[PDB]
Amino acid sequence: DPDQICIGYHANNSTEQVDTIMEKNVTVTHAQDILEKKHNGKLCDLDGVKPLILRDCSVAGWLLGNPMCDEFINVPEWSYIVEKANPVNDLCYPGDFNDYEELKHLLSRINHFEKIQIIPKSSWSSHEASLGVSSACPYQGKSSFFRNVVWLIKKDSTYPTIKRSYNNTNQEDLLVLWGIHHPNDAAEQTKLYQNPTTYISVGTSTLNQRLVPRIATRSKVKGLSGRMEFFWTILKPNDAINFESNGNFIAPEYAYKIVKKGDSTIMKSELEYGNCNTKCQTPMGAINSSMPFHNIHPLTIGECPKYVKSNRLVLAIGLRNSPQ
Amino acid sequence: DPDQICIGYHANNSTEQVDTIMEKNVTVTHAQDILEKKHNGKLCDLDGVKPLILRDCSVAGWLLGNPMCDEFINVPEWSYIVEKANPVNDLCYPGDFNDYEELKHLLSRINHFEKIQIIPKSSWSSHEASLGVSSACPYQGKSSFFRNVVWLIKKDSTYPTIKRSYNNTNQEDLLVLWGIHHPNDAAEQTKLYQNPTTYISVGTSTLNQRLVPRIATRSKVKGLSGRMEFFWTILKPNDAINFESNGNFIAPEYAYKIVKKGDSTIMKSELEYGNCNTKCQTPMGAINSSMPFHNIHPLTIGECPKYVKSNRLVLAIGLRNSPQ
Amino acid sequence: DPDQICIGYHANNSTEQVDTIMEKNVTVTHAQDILEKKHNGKLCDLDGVKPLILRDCSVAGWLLGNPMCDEFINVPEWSYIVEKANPVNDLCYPGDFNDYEELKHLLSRINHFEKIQIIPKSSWSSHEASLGVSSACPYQGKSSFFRNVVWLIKKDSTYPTIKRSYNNTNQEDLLVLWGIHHPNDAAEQTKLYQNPTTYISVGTSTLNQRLVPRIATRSKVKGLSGRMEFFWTILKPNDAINFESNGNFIAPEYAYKIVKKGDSTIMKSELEYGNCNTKCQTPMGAINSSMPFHNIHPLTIGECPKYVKSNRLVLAIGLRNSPQ
Amino acid sequence: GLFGAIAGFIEGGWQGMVDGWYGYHHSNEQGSGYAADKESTQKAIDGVTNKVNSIIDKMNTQFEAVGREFNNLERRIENLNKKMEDGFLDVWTYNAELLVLMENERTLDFHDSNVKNLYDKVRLQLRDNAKELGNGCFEFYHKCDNECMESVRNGTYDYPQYSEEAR
Amino acid sequence: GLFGAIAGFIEGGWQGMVDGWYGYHHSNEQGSGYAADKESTQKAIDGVTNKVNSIIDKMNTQFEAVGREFNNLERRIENLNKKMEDGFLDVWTYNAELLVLMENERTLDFHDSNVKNLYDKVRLQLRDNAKELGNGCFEFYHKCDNECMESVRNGTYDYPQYSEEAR
Amino acid sequence: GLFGAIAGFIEGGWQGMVDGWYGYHHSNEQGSGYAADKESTQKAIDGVTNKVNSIIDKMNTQFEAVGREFNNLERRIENLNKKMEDGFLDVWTYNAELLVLMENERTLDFHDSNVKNLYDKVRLQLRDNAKELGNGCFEFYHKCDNECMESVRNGTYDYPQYSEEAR
Ligand SMILES: *[C@@H]1O[C@H](CO[C@H]2O[C@@H](C)[C@@H](O)[C@@H](O)[C@@H]2O)[C@@H](O[C@@H]2O[C@H](CO)[C@@H](O[C@@H]3O[C@H](CO[C@H]4O[C@H](CO)[C@@H](O)[C@H](O)[C@@H]4O)[C@@H](O)[C@H](O[C@@H]4O[C@H](CO)[C@@H](O)[C@H](O)[C@@H]4O)[C@@H]3O)[C@H](O)[C@H]2NC(C)=O)[C@H](O)[C@H]1NC(C)=O
Ligand SMILES: *[C@@H]1O[C@H](CO[C@H]2O[C@@H](C)[C@@H](O)[C@@H](O)[C@@H]2O)[C@@H](O[C@@H]2O[C@H](CO)[C@@H](O[C@@H]3O[C@H](CO[C@H]4O[C@H](CO)[C@@H](O)[C@H](O)[C@@H]4O)[C@@H](O)[C@H](O[C@@H]4O[C@H](CO)[C@@H](O)[C@H](O)[C@@H]4O)[C@@H]3O)[C@H](O)[C@H]2NC(C)=O)[C@H](O)[C@H]1NC(C)=O
Ligand SMILES: *[C@@H]1O[C@H](CO[C@H]2O[C@@H](C)[C@@H](O)[C@@H](O)[C@@H]2O)[C@@H](O[C@@H]2O[C@H](CO)[C@@H](O[C@@H]3O[C@H](CO[C@H]4O[C@H](CO)[C@@H](O)[C@H](O)[C@@H]4O)[C@@H](O)[C@H](O[C@@H]4O[C@H](CO)[C@@H](O)[C@H](O)[C@@H]4O)[C@@H]3O)[C@H](O)[C@H]2NC(C)=O)[C@H](O)[C@H]1NC(C)=O
Ligand SMILES: CC(=O)N[C@@H]1[C@@H](O)[C@H](O[C@@H]2O[C@H](CO)[C@H](O)[C@H](O[C@]3(C(=O)O)C[C@H](O)[C@@H](NC(C)=O)[C@H]([C@H](O)[C@H](O)CO)O3)[C@H]2O)[C@@H](CO)O[C@H]1O
Ligand SMILES: CC(=O)N[C@@H]1[C@@H](O)[C@H](O[C@@H]2O[C@H](CO)[C@H](O)[C@H](O[C@]3(C(=O)O)C[C@H](O)[C@@H](NC(C)=O)[C@H]([C@H](O)[C@H](O)CO)O3)[C@H]2O)[C@@H](CO)O[C@H]1O
Ligand SMILES: CC(=O)N[C@@H]1[C@@H](O)[C@H](O[C@@H]2O[C@H](CO)[C@H](O)[C@H](O[C@]3(C(=O)O)C[C@H](O)[C@@H](NC(C)=O)[C@H]([C@H](O)[C@H](O)CO)O3)[C@H]2O)[C@@H](CO)O[C@H]1O
Ligand SMILES: *[C@@H]1O[C@H](CO)[C@@H](O)[C@H](O)[C@H]1NC(C)=O
Ligand SMILES: *[C@@H]1O[C@H](CO)[C@@H](O)[C@H](O)[C@H]1NC(C)=O
Ligand SMILES: *[C@@H]1O[C@H](CO)[C@@H](O)[C@H](O)[C@H]1NC(C)=O
Ligand SMILES: *[C@@H]1O[C@H](CO)[C@@H](O)[C@H](O)[C@H]1NC(C)=O
Ligand SMILES: *[C@@H]1O[C@H](CO)[C@@H](O)[C@H](O)[C@H]1NC(C)=O
Ligand SMILES: *[C@@H]1O[C@H](CO)[C@@H](O)[C@H](O)[C@H]1NC(C)=O
Repeated sequence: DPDQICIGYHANNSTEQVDTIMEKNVTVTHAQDILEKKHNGKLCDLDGVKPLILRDCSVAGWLLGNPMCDEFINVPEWSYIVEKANPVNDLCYPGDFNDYEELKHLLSRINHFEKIQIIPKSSWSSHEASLGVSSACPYQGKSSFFRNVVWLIKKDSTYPTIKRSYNNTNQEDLLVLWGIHHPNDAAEQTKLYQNPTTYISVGTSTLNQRLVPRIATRSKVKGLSGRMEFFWTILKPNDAINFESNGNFIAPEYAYKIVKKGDSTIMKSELEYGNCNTKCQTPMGAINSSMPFHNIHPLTIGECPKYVKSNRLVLAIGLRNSPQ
Repeated sequence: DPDQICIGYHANNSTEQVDTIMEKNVTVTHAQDILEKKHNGKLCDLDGVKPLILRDCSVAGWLLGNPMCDEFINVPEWSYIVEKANPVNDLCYPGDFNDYEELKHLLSRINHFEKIQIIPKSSWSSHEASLGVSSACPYQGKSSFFRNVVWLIKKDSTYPTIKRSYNNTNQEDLLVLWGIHHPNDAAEQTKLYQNPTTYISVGTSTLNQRLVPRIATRSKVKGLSGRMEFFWTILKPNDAINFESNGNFIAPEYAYKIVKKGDSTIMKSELEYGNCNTKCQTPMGAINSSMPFHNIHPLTIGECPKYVKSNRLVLAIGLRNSPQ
Repeated sequence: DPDQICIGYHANNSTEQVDTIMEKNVTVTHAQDILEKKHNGKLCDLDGVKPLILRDCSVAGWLLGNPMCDEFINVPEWSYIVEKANPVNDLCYPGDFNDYEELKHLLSRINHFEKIQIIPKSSWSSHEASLGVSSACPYQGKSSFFRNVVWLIKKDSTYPTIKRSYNNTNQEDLLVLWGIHHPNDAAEQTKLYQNPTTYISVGTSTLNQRLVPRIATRSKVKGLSGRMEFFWTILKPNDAINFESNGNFIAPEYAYKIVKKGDSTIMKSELEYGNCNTKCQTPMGAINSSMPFHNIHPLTIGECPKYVKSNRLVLAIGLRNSPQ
Repeated sequence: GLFGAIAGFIEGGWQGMVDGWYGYHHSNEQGSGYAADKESTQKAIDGVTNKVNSIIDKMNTQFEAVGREFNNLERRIENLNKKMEDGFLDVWTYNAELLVLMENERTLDFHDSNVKNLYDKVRLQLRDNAKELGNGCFEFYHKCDNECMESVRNGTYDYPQYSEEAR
Repeated sequence: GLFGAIAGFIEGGWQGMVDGWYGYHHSNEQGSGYAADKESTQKAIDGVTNKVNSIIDKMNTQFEAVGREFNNLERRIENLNKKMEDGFLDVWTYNAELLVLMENERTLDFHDSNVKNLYDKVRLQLRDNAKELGNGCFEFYHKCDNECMESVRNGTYDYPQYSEEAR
Repeated sequence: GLFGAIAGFIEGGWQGMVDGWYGYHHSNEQGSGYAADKESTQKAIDGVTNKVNSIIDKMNTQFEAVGREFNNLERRIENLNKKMEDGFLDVWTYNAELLVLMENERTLDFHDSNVKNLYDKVRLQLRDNAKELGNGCFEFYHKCDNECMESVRNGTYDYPQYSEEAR
């Protein structure tokens, strides 16, 4: 028979399929998926700074020192904050936290964080500083209160006008927290504070605040119709904060030195820490960021692939291959 | 002559043109436009729940019961709200509505809506409940007022301090509305309410409000320098709302049970209802959502094609065809 | 030798390279960059309306007439505002400006602007109008104040209650500015204004404002613990603004007629004017808008190419050309 | 065109071929006429149909409610919405217009390919039993009756049968 | 396919050619077998690899923190974020899906081109010293031993040497 | 390249052809030289020009004012703007870079096609009156003077006139 030479191409046992713009389900010799679909099921460090994991506490409960919260363990830096969707321990005494969401945003990523004592609880010589407790804030089967602020009441049927300053001698910004108590009526007002008409003034180089208690007949929450309303400011190095009050004052004891060098956000996740490191965190697990696209979860923090609604993105590498 | 076979392709009488990346105005045998340009000229149901069409009324006038508005016809659910660009009937008595835009957003899509009486107008035994009227709010050639709230004034030269609660015994959230009247001066103040220094306190499990009337010398609007300012809250099942006031109180009579299961928005349109159904509504008419792109209007509600600035997107289907 | 004809293609001395999806650094006979990388290094008119260039002043200092600012030169229209990143002359007397960012947004692009006198400084017969000065607001080595408002104080140990109106008889909206002074304590309060308990009420057809001075113990800024807080409104043609006060009132003298026909924004730039015209301004210079893409700066104002993170976008025009 | 056949070496289309996109015209002693190539036509129809359906079907559509819900002292947020809306319009407009230009190029070149491929199938069957004229036609060196023509169209042309007559 | 070779005039692939994408099968009196064309295979591998790496590497990735930080009376701003997030998802989803469909078409047609180009290189060397069968094979009019076969594969086939035997 | 001509069977370009993109080189007893194919060159210039102008002109540009107008207690809204701005930058960057890579591939392959198409036009005219050398050249079996060469270039080559001399 005459000799022959033929031109041809590779085939193999691949059953991998791709789609093309003109034809679906084309079998090819080799293909490559460019969609990331896997995660590690854990909360990880982000490059590689650990998150602040609040367990069963809200940011507010943690900052104010809700006694039902876990003991304050210092974490001097973090990359993001993790809260459970509905933290059980928030404001033990019912009330509100002013500009709460902005504060959470500010605290989401922190380079340095350090709790310091700014007004000793023992320095209140003319007021009662150790009766500021409620059954709504238990600590070890005893009525207690937020541990980082002090609920002052009258002493010997008198509440002298308070005038206290703290000067930020530190080299860092100071996050300062205080509050006001809104009682149920005028009888409770004078019972706690003696003075029937009261205020709290707070001044810094930028702050010019005067708070007054609001009476309303309010629904009982945890058996209480009273309310606490909390406020905060950032006190710059060498500025001073000046408090004046003749009642209803929830005074700072502790404040927080902060260094801020960028932001992130609050992640809602029910997972615990996994002693891992990642470049891209999602609430259901951390992911690689090698692939251009992913489909795991939209609420990511970090440097992530682009989020798409797709179950597969498979590129052809090899050639048309006869199917099985 | 020798026999021949020839290879060739279809031509027809088409004058349809397409553009290609390298050549404009190429005549082809068949083409297909993928841009939606048509609408039905009507406001329609959205999948297929009817919109709330407010005719000549604003959301505020409708909720408060502005008497110049059409009679309240119950519509127990809707998919979106339609207002005219500038509704003629809004607040008949001049004033403001607190957090109005958020309320409109909340009410834009509603699964259940039902007006109920929460404080009978006949229950105000110690105040005058039937003289709260103004020529600025006419009903049938007589001075009247917003029909869902009550403007209380003094009775026999006395305005006793009011203390009323309503407890939400229903299984649904309740939208509750009330107001305050800001008079022109102290002489009007005491003429209406007897008491020269007044307040309205409102408490729920979350609300802690105390309003006070503000005197300013104000421009006459519809002959009136006085103002009404309205407020609202969502009262959760089993919570109670508690009112206290010694004057200037525009009390609830009716409130609204609501069930919320998603949001939409307020459409501004001058069209009326068209007894049609659609998946994508625009203010100038409803559109199909089969095509990937449309150019009708940006302010759409529903599942719509992608909005583009283009007059045609014509794909070639057939082949190059000699032109006319 | 037998005759030959050959088919071939152009080559030249080009060393220009392009990348293709399958091959990097392909040398071609001709190429064209579609990325704009150049700017003119100047601030220019925008189509071709000049910007308002505030030099060393903030919008607030300019509007209020901070005396450390340059003399008010009328610019009756502008396309955008240019501020330095940190203007040295802002509020000479420490304080705040209410809804400042919204006002700046409103003023960013203006079709007509004209300062007018609305309350002559000489019309204050029952108050002292020429002692409202501070060493914090110097003018020519003398204590002075914001030039467009008047700091009124008591006359002969009395501050009669003020009642003044201005009616906008002009055909244009009027931007009106006023303020309140918050003193350090009650002794300063009565020293300046006689009356210990004071207010400022301001009413228009829409505004219903009552301000009260807030005492706080505040940090000294430029040696001063007092604060000025400024407010503004847009007074519509034929509306009237009515002021009432028995102290702490920083009254308007001058206001601004405005015509608004669109918006832009505030550009932060350290450059000066360049007597040029452009369609697209950036803070480091103006750019052409012929190319589809640019990489100069994201904070652009005008009709600009699309901003990308790229150093080159080079299209092949000619053919594969052997490299050097 | 890219493949050189349509409006190329095959200079124009055929009004007389009504029942397919691509095919054959024959002339012999019995007469003449057009025959659609059914297989290439159907494959092409499926291909272009799949392309159009992909362009349409791969669009993710979701419910959105677009209004103007910010007030007179929320103009900065209103501008953020404007920049967003305008941004997406600029993206979809550019991508829609270019998609159309680029895909139309591909579609026309796809038809061109299909014609060229059909031409080449015939060329390789006939070899030197016919002259390649250069205009899409082949001129036989032997008589090719209707049954012979069909064998060319259906890919079963028997070259050895005619080579003697051809030479 | 666009170039008519793969699953075209060359009707199927070769399981027996394990060491390359494209190449040659010979049969002569000494035996038969497959030889990869190394150069075309390597160029193709580099080309497809460059395409995939471009699709991956040209993506600009930057740090972002995506949460839900607006409260119950900030629902209008929350909706602005939703429209933004959904908008980008719609953009990336459509563009990812179409990119894949379009590039897969290009890749398969690129392989087709490469095979056709290799075929044509051989065709032009052999000219009328072999018969073009129409299925990717050439049938020699002269004996072509293993060294002769290699000269075809390496582009150095000497036509004048065999023409006498061929004719 | 996709069509196998440029840097393919036609191994390199011609510095000596200055007046067009594609064309012919002849050598005969009278001399030698280059002639641009004017029609194919002009069609190609129009085509590439149209592509570039489309890429530029289909961009929708509108007025926007981009600043930073949110204050210290509006950081959540400031972040919403950042995510938006960064999102559009990521979209335009990826789409610009890929558009350039993909269109450059198309442009180079378009030139390749044009050369191949010109080559094939000549091939079909000459048929067996010249030898196809495999490098883009044809070697005549008859004398082809300057007027004969021009007839090839202008598509009017008269095959029957030379076949006797050729054979
Ligand atoms: C927060 O805290 C800052 C630091 O305070 C330091 O200084 C004292 C007040 C002590 O508390 C000390 O323990 C702190 O470390 C405050 O800054 C300080 O503010 C005060 C004004 O209240 C200034 O005090 C004045 O100092 C000058 C001398 O100044 C020179 O020397 C010092 C020390 O070397 C330098 O630091 C300065 O730069 C100067 O070179 C005194 O002459 C002056 O005179 C007296 O005034 C008081 C009333 O003010 C009268 O009782 C006396 O009769 C004198 O007339 C006065 O003592 C500090 O100099 C200043 N230090 C700085 C800036 O480093 C800061 O004000 C505070 N923030 C607030 C309140 O917002
Ligand atoms: C809104 O309304 C809710 C429902 O109110 C119902 O109960 C009454 C108050 C009536 O108005 C009735 O018509 C309503 O349907 C409020 O919830 C209720 O709140 C009150 C506290 O104010 C509770 O009242 C107490 O009930 C206990 C008995 O509780 C058991 O029995 C009931 C009935 O089977 C169950 O529902 C419970 O779960 C318990 O198993 C009494 O022992 C208790 O004692 C008296 O206290 C009053 C003063 O508080 C004194 O006058 C007496 O001397 C006694 O010491 C008291 O009556 C209701 O149990 C509770 N019901 C619920 C939750 O279903 C709700 O508080 C209100 N919201 C507000 C104010 O925000
Ligand atoms: C801002 O300014 C607007 C213009 O004010 C003009 O009118 C005077 C008040 C003068 O100040 C003048 O210099 C201004 O140019 C205010 O609009 C005006 O508002 C007042 C009500 O306060 C009206 O005054 C009434 O006018 C009628 C007559 O009206 C007819 O004639 C006029 C002139 O041709 C037309 O303009 C009208 O359209 C009518 O056809 C008088 O009969 C009326 O009677 C007296 O009432 C006063 C008390 O109100 C008593 O002292 C007397 O005894 C009479 O009973 C009264 O004078 C103006 O007509 C009206 N002009 C307009 C709209 O053009 C505007 O109110 C103000 N804005 C505010 C306060 O917010
Ligand atoms: C409905 C009924 O029978 N009685 C309520 C009654 O509950 C309520 O009094 C308060 O009741 C709660 C329990 O539900 C607590 O026992 C409150 O006591 C404390 C507290 O634990 O919070 C005791 C604590 O020592 C007090 N601390 C200080 C610093 O004074 C606080 C404090 O006074 C209040 O929380 C301030 O708002 O209270 C107990 O007061 C009364 C309230 O008037 O209403 C009855 O109807
Ligand atoms: C400029 C002039 O000549 N006179 C105004 C005079 O208009 C104004 O009095 C008010 O005038 C308007 C008409 O423009 C109404 O007639 C007001 O009457 C009513 C009302 O209809 O609103 C009557 C009503 O019965 C009253 N209702 C109650 C519950 O008291 C109300 C009510 O008092 C006020 O609306 C509360 O703000 O008024 C009439 O009062 C006076 C206002 O001081 O100013 C003259 O200069
Ligand atoms: C720390 C110390 O030794 N003394 C401060 C002392 O500085 C301060 O008084 C003020 O001091 C500043 C300088 O730092 C000015 O001298 C203030 O004077 C003026 C001013 O220039 O602003 C004078 C001006 O004539 C006054 N104008 C009017 C209209 O009254 C103003 C005006 O009263 C205030 O600005 C209003 O707040 O003041 C001078 O007052 C005092 C403040 O109590 O505190 C000492 O500790
Ligand atoms: C397919 O072929 C590969 C490569 O030789 C081999 O490793 C694999 O086991 C094969 N799959 C089978 C036999 O199912
Ligand atoms: C392609 O494959 C999937 C099976 O995984 C099937 O659901 C789909 O219908 C197929 N389409 C065609 C056209 O075969
Ligand atoms: C074009 O051809 C179609 C198909 O035969 C025919 O129906 C239509 O009427 C024609 N158009 C004319 C004659 O204008
Ligand atoms: C293409 O067609 C339109 C006519 O509808 C015309 O305006 C445009 O200029 C044409 N362009 C060319 C290049 O013919
Ligand atoms: C390249 O060629 C161009 C066109 O002739 C010429 O103008 C240019 O000077 C050349 N570059 C050199 C010689 O470096
Ligand atoms: C392409 O060119 C640049 C030099 O400008 C070089 O950095 C890059 O590595 C080159 N890539 C290749 C594959 O040659």
